[PDB]
Amino acid sequence: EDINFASLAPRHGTRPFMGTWNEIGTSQLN
Amino acid sequence: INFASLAPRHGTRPFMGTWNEIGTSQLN
Amino acid sequence: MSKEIPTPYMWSYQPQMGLAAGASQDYSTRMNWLSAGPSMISRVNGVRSHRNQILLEQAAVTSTPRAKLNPRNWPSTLVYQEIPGPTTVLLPRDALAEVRMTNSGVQLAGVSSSIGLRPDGRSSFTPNQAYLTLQSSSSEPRSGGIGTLQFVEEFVPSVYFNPFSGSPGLYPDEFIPNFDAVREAVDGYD
Amino acid sequence: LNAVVDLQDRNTELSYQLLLDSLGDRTRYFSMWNSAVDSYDPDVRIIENH
Amino acid sequence: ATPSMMPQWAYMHIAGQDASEYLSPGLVQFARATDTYFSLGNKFRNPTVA
Amino acid sequence: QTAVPSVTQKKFLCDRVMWRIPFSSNFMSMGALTDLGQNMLYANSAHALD
Repeated sequence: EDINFASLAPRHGTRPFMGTWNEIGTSQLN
Repeated sequence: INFASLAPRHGTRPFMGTWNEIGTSQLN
Repeated sequence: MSKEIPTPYMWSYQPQMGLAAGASQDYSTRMNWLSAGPSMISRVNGVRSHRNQILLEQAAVTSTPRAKLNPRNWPSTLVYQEIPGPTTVLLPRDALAEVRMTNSGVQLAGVSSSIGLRPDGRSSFTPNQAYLTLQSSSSEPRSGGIGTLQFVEEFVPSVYFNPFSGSPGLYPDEFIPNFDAVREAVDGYD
Repeated sequence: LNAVVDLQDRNTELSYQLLLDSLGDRTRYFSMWNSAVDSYDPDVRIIENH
Repeated sequence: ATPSMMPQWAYMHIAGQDASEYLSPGLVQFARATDTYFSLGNKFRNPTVA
Repeated sequence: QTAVPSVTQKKFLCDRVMWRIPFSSNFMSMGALTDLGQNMLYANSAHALD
């Protein structure tokens, strides 16, 4: 078999409720 | 030549020579 | 008017932004023939002009053909991209088996981007294992600027013949350390 | 054509000082070249006060 | 090595071909014979390249 | 018997010697012309120094 595994993503209804792009690591005292 | 390419070149040819595989010395 | 045997323009690196910063003829490797006769002077000129030839050939052989020396940004195609092999993972547990055993009363101890390849640590109560194949490369190719190893290939010293001969809009302005090619004007608060 | 080219930076006196040591030991006094190596006392610099 | 700098290296013997090898065959044969009394070894440079 | 407490300070002297930092990858002396001062990276471009 070569099935592909996605991610579980706690569900708000039928939709898995993935989320937005928040991979932000900028603090920058300035 | 791959092993011989690791030696310093004194001019053009490498510096290999004078096989000095030793380690016999003891008290005697 | 120029010597037909000019000193090459060495090109210098700004490792931080990863792109080159200027040039200036090599004033470090010059010989001092000012106390030699007409023949040694010629042999020195010959050594000098052999260098120039080697530099041109090297450039053809290695440097990427460009319409603009020292581009402000390199396309993803032309930048060396590190492409590691796919990363395989051997999943330790069995998802269903441990659920069945735990519900029994047994108390255990001790987009599509994936591949669930079965190999038919381990556990006695089930013979099912599962490989997982993952892509380990970047999501998108990096364009940016060039690194150290690629720099020494792209920017060989450039022999400059008859250097500044008319058409001030044709001079190589990349040789200026503080030239901003995008706006095409030397900048700097200094 | 002067064959001797002297720069402001190269140090021939220091270079010839190290060269003599590499050729042979300078512990021996040569009167002709007046080559007596300047040597401090081995134990007056570090007072080994027993 | 750097193929561009080799012409300057070789011509000035910074990194060349072992002076026993670039002198004319007459000289090296000559200097070998008369090395006992009139030595020419330290006149010529034989480079060492790491 | 009377041995008032003390603190120890160490030191060293090094005369007639110049500190040396060879420009080589492994700090050895595999040749007069170093291997690092022969690479294309240093012999085909200009680098500052601080």
